[PDB]
Amino acid sequence: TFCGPMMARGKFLLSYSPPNGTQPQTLSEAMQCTYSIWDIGLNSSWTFVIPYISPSDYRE
Amino acid sequence: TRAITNSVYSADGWFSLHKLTKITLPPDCPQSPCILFFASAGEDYTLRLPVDCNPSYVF
Amino acid sequence: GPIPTAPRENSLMFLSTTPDDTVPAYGNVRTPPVNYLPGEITDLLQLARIPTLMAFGRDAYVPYVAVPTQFDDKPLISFPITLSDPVYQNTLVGAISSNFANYRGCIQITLTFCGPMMARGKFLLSYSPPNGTQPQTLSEAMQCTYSIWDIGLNSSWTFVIPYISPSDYRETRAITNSVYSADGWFSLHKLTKITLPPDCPQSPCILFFASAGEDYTLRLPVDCNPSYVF
Amino acid sequence: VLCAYVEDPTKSDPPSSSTDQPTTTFTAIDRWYTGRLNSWTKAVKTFSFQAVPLPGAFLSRQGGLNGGAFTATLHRHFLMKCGWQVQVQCNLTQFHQGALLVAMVPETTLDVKPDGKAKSLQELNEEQWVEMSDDYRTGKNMPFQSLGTYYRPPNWTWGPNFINPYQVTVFPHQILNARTSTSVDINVPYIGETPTQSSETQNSWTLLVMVLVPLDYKEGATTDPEITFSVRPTSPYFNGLRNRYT
Amino acid sequence: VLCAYVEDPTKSDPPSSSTDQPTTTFTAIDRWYTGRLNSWTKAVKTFSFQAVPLPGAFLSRQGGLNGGAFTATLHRHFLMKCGWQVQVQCNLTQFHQGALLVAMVPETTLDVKPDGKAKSLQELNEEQWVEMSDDYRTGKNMPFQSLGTYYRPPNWTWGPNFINPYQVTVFPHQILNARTSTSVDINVPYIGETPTQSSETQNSWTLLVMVLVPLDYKEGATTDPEITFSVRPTSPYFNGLRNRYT
Amino acid sequence: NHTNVKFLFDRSRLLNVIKVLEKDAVFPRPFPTATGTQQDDGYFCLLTPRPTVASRPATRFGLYVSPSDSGVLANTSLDFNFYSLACFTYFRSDLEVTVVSLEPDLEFAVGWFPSGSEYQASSFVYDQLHVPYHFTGRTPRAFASKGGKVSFVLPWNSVSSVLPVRWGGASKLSSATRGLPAHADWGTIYAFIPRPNEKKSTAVKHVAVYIRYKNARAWCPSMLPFRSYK
Repeated sequence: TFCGPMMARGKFLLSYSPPNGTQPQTLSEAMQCTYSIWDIGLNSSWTFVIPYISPSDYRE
Repeated sequence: TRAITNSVYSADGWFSLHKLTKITLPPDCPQSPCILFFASAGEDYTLRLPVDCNPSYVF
Repeated sequence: GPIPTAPRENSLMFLSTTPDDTVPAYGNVRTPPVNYLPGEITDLLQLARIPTLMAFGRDAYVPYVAVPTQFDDKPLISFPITLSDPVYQNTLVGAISSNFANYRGCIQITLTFCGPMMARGKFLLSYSPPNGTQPQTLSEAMQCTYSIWDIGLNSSWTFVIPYISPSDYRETRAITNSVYSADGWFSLHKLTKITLPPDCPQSPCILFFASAGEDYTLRLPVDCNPSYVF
Repeated sequence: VLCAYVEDPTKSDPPSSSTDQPTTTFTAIDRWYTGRLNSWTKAVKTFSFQAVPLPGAFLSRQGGLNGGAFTATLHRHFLMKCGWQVQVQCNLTQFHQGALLVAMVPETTLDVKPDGKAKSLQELNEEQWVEMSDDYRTGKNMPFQSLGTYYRPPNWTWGPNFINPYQVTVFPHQILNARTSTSVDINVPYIGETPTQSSETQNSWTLLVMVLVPLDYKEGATTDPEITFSVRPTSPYFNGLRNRYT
Repeated sequence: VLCAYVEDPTKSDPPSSSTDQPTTTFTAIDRWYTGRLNSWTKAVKTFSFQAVPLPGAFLSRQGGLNGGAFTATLHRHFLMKCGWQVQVQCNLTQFHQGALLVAMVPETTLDVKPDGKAKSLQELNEEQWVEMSDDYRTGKNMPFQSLGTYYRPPNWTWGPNFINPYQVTVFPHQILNARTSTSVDINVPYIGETPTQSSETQNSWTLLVMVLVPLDYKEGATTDPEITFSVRPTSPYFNGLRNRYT
Repeated sequence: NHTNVKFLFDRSRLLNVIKVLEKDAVFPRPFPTATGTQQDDGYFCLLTPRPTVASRPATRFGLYVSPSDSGVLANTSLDFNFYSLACFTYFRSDLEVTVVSLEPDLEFAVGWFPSGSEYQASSFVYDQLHVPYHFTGRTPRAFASKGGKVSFVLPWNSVSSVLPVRWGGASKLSSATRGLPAHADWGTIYAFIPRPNEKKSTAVKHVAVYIRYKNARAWCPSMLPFRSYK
C-alpha cells in the first residue's frame, strides 16, 4: 500500500528469489528471478503472491 | 526523407540497444562480442514523389 | 493521317480564369486524408450568415451604441445601408461581399441590449428606403418600415432589413448605387423613455451585429483591395 | 453547450499517423481543471482581450491552472490529439452591465509578446488585460524571423495570425451578457494541420475572453467580478510514449 | 538451401538462340566439385572478401577446383547456359566468433586486378584476402579502356561493377555465423544478357565470401578455420559443338 | 454559386516575380544568415499563399518602404487575393502554376522540387561546359519555347494534411518559431535559361509566377484581415 501523495508517479519491481547461496542485491540480479512491475498508477495496492517452491510437500 | 529535423525540435527518434543483464561469456571463448545490425523496411513501407537524386556518388 | 485542325485567333493565350485544366506534371500522388477535420467550408455564404460586430465612430471605433438618458426626437443611431459604408468594413457581410461585385439579399442586424437586467422600455427600428434626405424625426420613422423592440423577453432583436431595389443585384462597392443618395437608412429610435433602476448604471449600451439573410446571394468575384497589408 | 462544427465533439477516431496503440485515457478523465483569470474592472477598455492557450495553460499554469495527471500525461507522450471543453464563469449581478466574448480561437499566437518570445507569469499579472492595439489587429506581433546580418530586415507590416476584433463572433462563442447568462459552455473538437500535432508545442485552440462592452457598475454596488474557467479535454489520443520532457 | 528468384532453379528451357540440339548432359552430372579457398584468420579485416568466379574457377583451377569432365565439356562447346549450386563449408567451432557473408554476386569483375588484366594463381596466394579499398567500393578497378595517345586519358572515378559492401545481402546469401550454422547452401538459376552466353568468357555469377565480423578466438583454442566450397552446375545446356579451345 | 470555395479560389493570380538563373545556383542558407555568405538570392518562388522571405516560409509579411543600400533586399511574397477572401484556417488544394515571362522573347525553363526536398546545387562538366544539375532530375523541369509560357498542375505533395492559413503552434522549439509552419508549401520553383554557364549573360532577367488552386477545400471558419478607417 503506497501511502505517499496522490500525484506520485513511478514504478516498483517486486522480485521474489528462490533460496540461493547469497542474497540478491543488484536490480540486474532481481530481474532474473520471479518479478512483477508495480506502477503507481491505478495500483496503489499490489498483492504480490509469493510462490511455493520447495523440495518437500511441507516446510518446517 | 532528406531532413535532419523533419518535425518538432530534434532528430526524429532514437533506437538504442541497451544491455540489460551483464553478459556471461564463457572462458576460452573470446570476450567483447559483436552484434551485427541490419536495416530493412516493414511490409507497410511506402514511398512517394521521386526527386532528382544526388549525383555525388560518381566523384 | 493527321487530323486537320484550324487553330483559332486566341491561340497560345494564357487567360487567367479559363474554366479548364492543364497538363499534370507530377501525378500519381496519394494525398494524406482529411476526414478528421470538422467544419469544411463548402460555401462562403456560410460565413456571411454568421453575425459579426459592426463599427461606429463615436482608429479606435466602437461596436456598441451608448444610450443617453436624454429623450429626444432624433435617432439614437442611424447608419446608411450600404455595404461600402465604414460601419460594415470589419463585419463578415461587408468584408466578404466587398471582394465581389453584386449582392442580393437581406442584411440582418442582430441587436443585443447590454444594459442591466431590470431595464424596461421600447425601441423603434425604422428602415427607410433611399430618400432625398435622411429621416431624423420619430414621426418620419413611423411612416417607413418599422418594428417595435421592447426590453422584455427580447434582449436580442434581429431586424431583417428588406431588399428593395430597381435591379436584381446591387453594386457592392458604390456610395450612390441607385437614385440620388445612400441606399437606405437603418435607424434605432428610442420610443418610450427608458426606465433604468437606481443603483444600476445609467447610459446602457446596445451592441449591434450584421449577418446576412438566408436568401443572401453574391456574384462576380473581382480582384480584391490589397490595402489590408500596408 | 455550444458544440463546434459537429453534433458530438467527443467522437474522435485514433490518429492515422501512428503505428502504435494510443494511450486513450489516464487516471482522472471525468474531472475539470479550474484556473484563475484576471478580474474585469471599469478601466478595461473595449476589445481588451485575455487569451488562455490550450494546452499552453496546463504547462505554464496560467492562473493556477493545475493539470494534475493530464499535464503529467502530456509530458510523457509525444503526439497529443484532444478536443477541448471550456467553461468560463463570471458572477455578473443585476448591478453590472457589459458583455464578455468568450470564444475558442483556432490557431493564434495571442500569448506572444508583440516584441519577443513567449510571455511569463509575472508579465501576465502586470498588464492584466491585453489591449487591442494596431499590432494585434494587423498581426504585427507574431514573432519575426531572425533573418541575420546579411539580409536587410524588411518592414514587417502584416502577419496572418491577427485578430480582426470585430469578427471574433465567427468562432465557437457565447456572449457573457449582463442579463442573459452568467457562464458560457463551449465544447470544441480536435483540429490541426496533421491528424495529431505535438504535445509541448501545439496551440490548436485558444480560450479568448474579450470585453465587448466595458464594465459599468454604480459605486457601492457589487464590484469587480472575477473570471474563472474550467478546461477539460474530451477524448484525447496520446501517441509516442517516452519519458518526461526535458 | 537458399534458392534464388524461383522455387526450382533446376527448371530451364533450352536456349532460343540456337538451331541445333543442346548437349544437355555429360558423363558425371550428379557430382560436386570441391576446391580449396584461403583460410580465415584474425588479421583479416572487415569486408575483406574473396571471390570465386563461375565458371572462371573451373578454368583457372582456383584452389584446386578440378572440373573433371565439366571443364572438358565447357572447352568443347561454344555457348553454355547453366544455373549454379555452391556450398561453402567452414568449420566454425564454439570457440570462434565472426560471420562470413557467402553470396552469389551477379555479373561482377572481382577477380580483376585494380591495375591490369586478370589475376594469376600466385597473386591469389600472396594477398589471401582482397581488402575492400576505395577502388572496390567505387568500381574504380574494372579494367580501363586503352584509349590511345590521341584522346587525353580521363580521370576514371567510377565504374558500375562496384561493390557497395554494406549492401551485399541483397544477393542470394546466407550468413555463416559462429553460432547458427557451419555451412551455407545457395542454389541459383541461369541469368544473362542473352539466353545463353559464351563458355570461355562468361562471369554470370560469382561466389563471394565476405568477412562481416572479424574472426576472434582465444589463444590455444581452435585456430584458423579453413574454407572449402563445392560448385555444381544445375541443368546445363551446351550449344555450338566444336573442338577444344585454343 | 460564385461564393463556392471550389469555385472562388480556382483562378489564376500573381504570387512572385523571381529572377531567372543563369548558372548553378546556391540555395539560400537558412535563417539567420550572416554577412559574406556567397549565395543566390530571390531566384526561388516558394509556392505558398503564406508570407515568405528569402524563398523560405515566414511568420509575418514585410515589404520595404525606404530600401537603402546597406544589406541584401529579400524577395517577400504574399497572395493578396487570397487572405482578403480567406475566412478560414485550413486549405488543401492542388496547385496550378503558370510561369509568364517578363522579358521580350525569352527562352526559359521552370524547375521544381517537392515540399521537404531541396535544390540540387552543383554542376557536371559536359563537353567542357558547366552544365548544372538542375537540367536533370526526377522532378518536372518543364521547358518553354522562345516566348512561351510554362503551365502545369502540381499535387498536394506536403506531409501536412492541410495548409494552415492561420497557425499557432511551433514547428521547431519555441522563442520565435511560434506561428511558423514548416511543411505548408506545394514546393518551390525557379526559372533557368537552358544554356550552360559559360553562356551566362550580363542582364538580370525576371519572370513572373502565377497560381491557380485547383479543387480548393477549406476548413474551420476564421477571420478576415482588418481594414483601416483612414
